Amino acid sequence: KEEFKALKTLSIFYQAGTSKAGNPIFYYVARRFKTGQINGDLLIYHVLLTLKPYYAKPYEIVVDLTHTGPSNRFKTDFLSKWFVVFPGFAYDNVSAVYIYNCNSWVREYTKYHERLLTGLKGSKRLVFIDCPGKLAEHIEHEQQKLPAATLALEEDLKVFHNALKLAHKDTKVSIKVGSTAVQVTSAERTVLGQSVFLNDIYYASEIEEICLVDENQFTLTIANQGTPLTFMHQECEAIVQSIIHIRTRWELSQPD
Repeated sequence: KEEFKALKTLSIFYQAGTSKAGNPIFYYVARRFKTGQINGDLLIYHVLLTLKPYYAKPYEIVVDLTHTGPSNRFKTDFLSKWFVVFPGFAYDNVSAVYIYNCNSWVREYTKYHERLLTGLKGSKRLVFIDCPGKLAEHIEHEQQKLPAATLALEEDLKVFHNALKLAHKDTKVSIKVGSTAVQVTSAERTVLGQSVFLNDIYYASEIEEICLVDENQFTLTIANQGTPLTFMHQECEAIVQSIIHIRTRWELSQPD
């Protein structure tokens, strides 16, 4: 009852705009679903009663994966339930799924649940959006309705190119520093059979420690991630300085 009118207040799923192919567009905002907090069935039902008036005709989905992590995951039994709850034609009438800000965790999630996602592998309907600009090749600018919090991450960025993320295998990344977050963008990585740019987002609020190792290397300790991220770049001094600045700004602003 009253607990269901609450999901519509969360707006994890909302209609907004029309594509350049003349179809209604729907947004799923992954980070707004917290597993264990909302009844899965409720969310699904809300998505159904949102698509009901439209899913007989063609339509498009924008999946905003910005900052999606474990806390936003679909549990195994919930995941598979998504592929059976709808009428067969509702699945068929999706002409495009635009995937925005896919990240390392979702990629891992994709490989862990390889079995249930097999049909999505190499599917032509999944369009991973390289950067915020390429969404226009499918949706008029004035038509784009990503959450404002997603769009905020795209402005006044200090960009450090050609950094190296140190791991079993070192990976080439860009490190971008914005006023509220660090974004670590990776070169083509495989997700569900496609090559895609990943964008890992670390808000100032979750950056627990920053440590300069060498003049060429530093670490970030991220809240609830155990193992520090390690980067290499010739301008580490400056990267670290700008991240400290952002963390400090977040700190000074906290109520008490």
